[PDB]
Amino acid sequence: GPVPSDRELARSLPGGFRSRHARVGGVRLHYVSGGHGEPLLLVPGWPQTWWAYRKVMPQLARRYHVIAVDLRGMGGSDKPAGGYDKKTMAADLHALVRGLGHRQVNVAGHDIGSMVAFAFAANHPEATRKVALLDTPHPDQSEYEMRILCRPGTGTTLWWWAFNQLQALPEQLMHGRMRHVIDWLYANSLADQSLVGDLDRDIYANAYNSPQAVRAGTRWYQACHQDITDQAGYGKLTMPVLGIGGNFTFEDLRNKLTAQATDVHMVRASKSVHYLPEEEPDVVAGALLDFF
Amino acid sequence: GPVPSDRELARSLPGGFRSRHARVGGVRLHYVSGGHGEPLLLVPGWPQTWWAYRKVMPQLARRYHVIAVDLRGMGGSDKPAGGYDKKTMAADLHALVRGLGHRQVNVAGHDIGSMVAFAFAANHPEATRKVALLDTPHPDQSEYEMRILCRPGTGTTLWWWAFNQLQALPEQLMHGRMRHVIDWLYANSLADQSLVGDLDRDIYANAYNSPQAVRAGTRWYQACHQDITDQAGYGKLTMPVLGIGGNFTFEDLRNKLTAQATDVHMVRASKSVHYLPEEEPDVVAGALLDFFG
Repeated sequence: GPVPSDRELARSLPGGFRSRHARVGGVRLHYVSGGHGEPLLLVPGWPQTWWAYRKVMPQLARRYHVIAVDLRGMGGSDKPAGGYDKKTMAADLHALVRGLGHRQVNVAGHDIGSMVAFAFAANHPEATRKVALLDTPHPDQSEYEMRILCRPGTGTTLWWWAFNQLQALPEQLMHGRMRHVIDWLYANSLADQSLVGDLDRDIYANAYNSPQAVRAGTRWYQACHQDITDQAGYGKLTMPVLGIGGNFTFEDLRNKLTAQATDVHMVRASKSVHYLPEEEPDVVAGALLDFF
Repeated sequence: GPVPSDRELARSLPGGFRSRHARVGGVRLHYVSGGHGEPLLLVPGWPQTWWAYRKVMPQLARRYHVIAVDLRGMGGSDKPAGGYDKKTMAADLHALVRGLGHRQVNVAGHDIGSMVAFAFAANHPEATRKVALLDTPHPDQSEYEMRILCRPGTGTTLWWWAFNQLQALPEQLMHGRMRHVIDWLYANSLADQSLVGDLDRDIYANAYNSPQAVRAGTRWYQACHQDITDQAGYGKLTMPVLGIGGNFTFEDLRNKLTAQATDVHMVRASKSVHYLPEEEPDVVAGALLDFFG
């Protein structure tokens, strides 16, 4: 294999992490676990894998039994025909956590995995002790306001939200070429490119390089409409909510969370654009320790 | 594998088209010309070439001297580092046409070539007899209202307006794979996929498949900010204007042209989505003969 196995990757981590599999509801999920304490669930997003949490999992494993998943269609997990709406994927994680003997877990999600961490606290509040959302708010009616074009100074367009809606074309252009996508996303994100080295980038690209791997990733975005339907319907969250926002998304994230939760805390990752676990593992790790 | 050359392609048409070149402002343009009559300039868009006009050139050639170009950055034309705003590309065509001894020309364009057509009239009204615009209006403030996401029942998103803004990534993903891009666009426009055959699709892919060819293509889209600015300085067009719109862009095309010009005629291509000269050749060709008269 072009990159090491998740098995080898897990063991490279300080300390005592182990790569594993579990079948739930017909879908085999991959995850990496270790550390001792109350359970803490880490959910990554696109186009990443559990390996996105490599920088913080050690410090977090000191206080919690860390469980870093690959969502369905992500990396080492099964890549089924459907079920990529955020609700269904939170259900998978529900079954997974209970199947491992926990009635309640701390949750933390990033990007797509943040939408999933929100749909987890929304649909299974009993099984959610505290919830942390890194950067990315759950889809709502405001996704329809995203513009194709930004006036030159204004910001950055999330072009992949449009591109990932397409059938066939994404896998046709991106299969075997995800390293370039990953390189583009980091060139418009990181203050320092060496924050995510060549090998780590290749680990992500290998997870996504096959045509079925690219297609599954897109399913996450194609379920945007559904996710938006489902969001209107959710009651407010009662359990403690943590929102960590970068410079790009902090106040949008604060606006939405305070409108969707009664007990909210906000932290600003002042040196990060999007990839908080990789960009500021220091701040993220500490924030989640304090919060939990 | 390889496709026919532009000289071969031009000679395959009825009747009398020759494949040519002219150096203007140091930039070398490829074009195909033929026929007899008043000069008719024909400008294509992304990701096509002059060959997009194959179905309508023979009819038009019976009445006009047809000059069907490849824009700066397109097909057989040079691909310099800059100059991809519509005003500069219009100047190119203005230098070309005048250098061929034509003080005034009829002009029709499509897609990106429609923006160029419009820019040509806006910057050189003395050199523009009349102008026709197929489907695509010139960039203005409304481009900043286009949405990344449409609701399920709603019209189609122009995802490539966003994608082609990018540096480096588009070459990296599309080089060698342009046939797929072209198939997606036709899958989402043609009523019947045989309206544009395999060989014609490969003719476009080949022109666009190199990293530099893709990069050039995106330059047309990246110049949108500049084009929008330039448009805010343009006075209304007073020469005769013809807008030919697809079935789902007609209303938008009309409202924008009647706001930007004073003498407008509209034709609806009501079996077409976007590639008008390929989807309704006889409607296009007819609308142009009647309007250039």
